[PDB]
Amino acid sequence: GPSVFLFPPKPKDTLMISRTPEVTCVVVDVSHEDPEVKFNWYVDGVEVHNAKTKPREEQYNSTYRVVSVLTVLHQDWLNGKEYKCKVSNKALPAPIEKTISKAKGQPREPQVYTLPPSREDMTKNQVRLTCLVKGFYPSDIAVEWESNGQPENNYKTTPPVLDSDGSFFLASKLTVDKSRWQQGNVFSCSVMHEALHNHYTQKSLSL
Amino acid sequence: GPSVFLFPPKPKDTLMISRTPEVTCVVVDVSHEDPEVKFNWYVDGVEVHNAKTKPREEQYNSTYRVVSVLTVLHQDWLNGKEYKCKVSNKALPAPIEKTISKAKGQPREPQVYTLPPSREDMTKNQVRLTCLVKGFYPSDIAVEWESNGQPENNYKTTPPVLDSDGSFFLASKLTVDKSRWQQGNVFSCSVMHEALHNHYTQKSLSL
Amino acid sequence: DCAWHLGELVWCT
Amino acid sequence: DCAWHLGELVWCT
Repeated sequence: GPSVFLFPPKPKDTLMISRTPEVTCVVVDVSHEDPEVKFNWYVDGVEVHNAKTKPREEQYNSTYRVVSVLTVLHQDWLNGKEYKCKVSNKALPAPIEKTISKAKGQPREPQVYTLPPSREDMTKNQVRLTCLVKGFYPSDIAVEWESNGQPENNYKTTPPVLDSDGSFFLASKLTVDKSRWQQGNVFSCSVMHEALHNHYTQKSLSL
Repeated sequence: GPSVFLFPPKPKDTLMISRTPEVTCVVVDVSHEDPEVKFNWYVDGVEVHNAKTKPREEQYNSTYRVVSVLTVLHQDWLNGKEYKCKVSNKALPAPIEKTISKAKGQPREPQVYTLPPSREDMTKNQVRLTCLVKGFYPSDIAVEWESNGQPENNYKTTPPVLDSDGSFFLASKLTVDKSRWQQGNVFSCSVMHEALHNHYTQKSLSL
Repeated sequence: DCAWHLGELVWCT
Repeated sequence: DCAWHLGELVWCT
């Protein structure tokens, strides 16, 4: 049987208006016998036809893979608008329906703390700058790292962990060359969450 | 005031017996005035004394940062044993207590699908191999990439997204040089989840 | 007021 | 039977 995947849009996309948030509907393991896939898109019940559908790509048990992407609107998704994808195939007993929407519950602003390089780290060849985030709802968040108005891509961020009370937390960790840190450069911790004024806050870090 | 962070252990650590899973208790923004921090560790109520506590590191508003790590046992955590950290400071109105434990609910085995390079990707200088995982509980999972019994580190994996029914899903994406893919090399998708026999499954991908 | 990110606009209140 | 990972042991049932 063919499985369906309905991905929510990148939290950075839903929070940056210069970007376009999109819900993706992936269909995997689609057979040679019945390879046609018909996508239906719904918003709270109301069907929409604006969606774009890419051609097929090959798979392994000599099968196919189909993808349909639907532009959603920033203000729309953030309200908690329910998005539905109806996938139909001749090899399907019935039409398959997946549903994804921004999580309900009282939204909360994240707190951001910065942890400068450790005493050990400072002896090593590269240092790790750390950014700790806690008390946020929903888990939709986008932590990124920048230095001198340019991106720093050499970082890793844990998935949002559920807090005991009901909020979320995570840790992001940028690894930089020590000489760059020692040279006095400032490194910023960009956090984009729904419950942030202008969806943006920034704590930075310098020697 | 000083904030407390209680991190659960790496899902790879809790699933590999050759590794040691550890719960971390971070304490941030600790003042010069009252910098002593007393850690208390509890397991379902029972205090434990095996914990190790690292020395302080400096912070920014001329404050300090303390960390305490407690070795937990593989079989222990997986049962859903509740872990508690009690942080005490002279600048604290009362002792602060954070609590973290493996999520309750019926555990479920993840399904793993592989998506070979797209028709577009195959023209570009590097290709992206994809691994799609769905229907798993709890969200504790460790997706990694390997080729010829050696690690592939050039990948990114989305956080577990909550499914409509109640399980989880995610996508991991390895970017490799096209020549290596074209040269016929096999690339494996290592998934480690609680509800896997031996905590391990592997789907691989070759031209 | 508008917050930006590395050149691209984030959000305006 | 034991499952391994890049040399290190994962788990044994």
